[PDB]
Amino acid sequence: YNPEKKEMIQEVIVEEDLEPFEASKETAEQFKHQHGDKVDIFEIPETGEYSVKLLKGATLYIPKALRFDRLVAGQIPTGWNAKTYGISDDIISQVDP
Amino acid sequence: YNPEKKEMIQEVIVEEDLEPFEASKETAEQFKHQHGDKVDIFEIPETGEYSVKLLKGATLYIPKALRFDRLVAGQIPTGWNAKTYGISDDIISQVDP
Amino acid sequence: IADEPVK
Amino acid sequence: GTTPEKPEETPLEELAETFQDTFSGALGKQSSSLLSRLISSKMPGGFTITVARKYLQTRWGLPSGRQDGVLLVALSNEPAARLGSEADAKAFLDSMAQKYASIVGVDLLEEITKDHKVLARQQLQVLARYLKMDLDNGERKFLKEKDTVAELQAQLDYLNAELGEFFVN
Amino acid sequence: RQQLQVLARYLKMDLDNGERKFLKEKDTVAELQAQLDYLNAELGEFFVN
Repeated sequence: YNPEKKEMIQEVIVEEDLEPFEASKETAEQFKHQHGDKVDIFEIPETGEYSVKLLKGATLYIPKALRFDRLVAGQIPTGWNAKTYGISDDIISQVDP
Repeated sequence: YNPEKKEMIQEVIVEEDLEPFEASKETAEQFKHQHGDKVDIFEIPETGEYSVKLLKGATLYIPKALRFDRLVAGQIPTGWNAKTYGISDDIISQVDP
Repeated sequence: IADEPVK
Repeated sequence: GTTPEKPEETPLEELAETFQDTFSGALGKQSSSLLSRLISSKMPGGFTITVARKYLQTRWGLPSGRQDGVLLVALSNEPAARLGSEADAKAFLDSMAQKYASIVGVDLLEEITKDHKVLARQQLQVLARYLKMDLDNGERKFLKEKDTVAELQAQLDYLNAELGEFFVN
Repeated sequence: RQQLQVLARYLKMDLDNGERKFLKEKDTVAELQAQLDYLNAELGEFFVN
């Protein structure tokens, strides 16, 4: 988390056909399910995988950044580690901080 | 919410330069802040607004759909309305369902 | 190389 | 596909025994989803499961089912971030095929035209664009008929299931 | 315009590099111009000149 460079996506409509990209069959189908008239997916007969071409009219999410005002917090001392108090790695993973 | 067509975005890397799109100055700057080397933004001298060109290497979020297993819930009868129990529109807005 | 299936 | 009777108790070497009887070279449904997910989020821009096999075969000489082992070993060692260089992705596939090498026990110009043809293909596209002509419409319509065919073919199949050859014929 | 772009692509030539470099110098200029402005603010015309 960087207050100075805060990640967010914006919605945009693609104004002209994107260039096709390779994708799995399962994945290409998830796209077509979403976009319908606004995407073409076709099997590449040799590999078994599909090409995904977003047509004009489709919806795209293009990441952008935001500068935020709150730059300071009262944080647990740097290097604190539930591991050193003796907590098992399995718990560390499984659990929320 | 449609269990049959559940909305999600996937991350993809743009393999070749996207075609430029128009954007506000504030907005184009939020993009450049995010992408840096991987986006070009330039002022269109006549309008005051900027063109945003995503270069190859950039990150994109492309929406897709997922079919989900849970199709049935016990829902408040269709047409229920806090308005008819007598709740002010201001509260309706302001508050969580 | 001699093509093996997955075990 | 085949669930043994005590999956939760029958030990792993003893489950691999039971599963080996009925399976052969099948990368499986759940594993095929996991490898294309590993290729999508962790491999650098453009590096397909397609490209990753043509590298495993060109530079490390691996056939169909042997590169299936190298992808499964890379799935257990999946990067916690997307690799940056295509050379970083190449170096990753290298060490993954040598961890497969000692787990299986085995040790280890047209491209100029390719750059030009790309160019022409694009000159085509942009031209088609100008022409407002849909190059893919054939395959659209085709795929739709192909569907309605297995559909009809289906009902016919059933009617034959019920009435039999002699009756239908 | 598109026939241009795709051609440039093939040629691997950056059409926008001029404006990049230009915009960067334009920055370093208001930057220097700034310090100079200040030094003049402090010392005055007569002294600086």
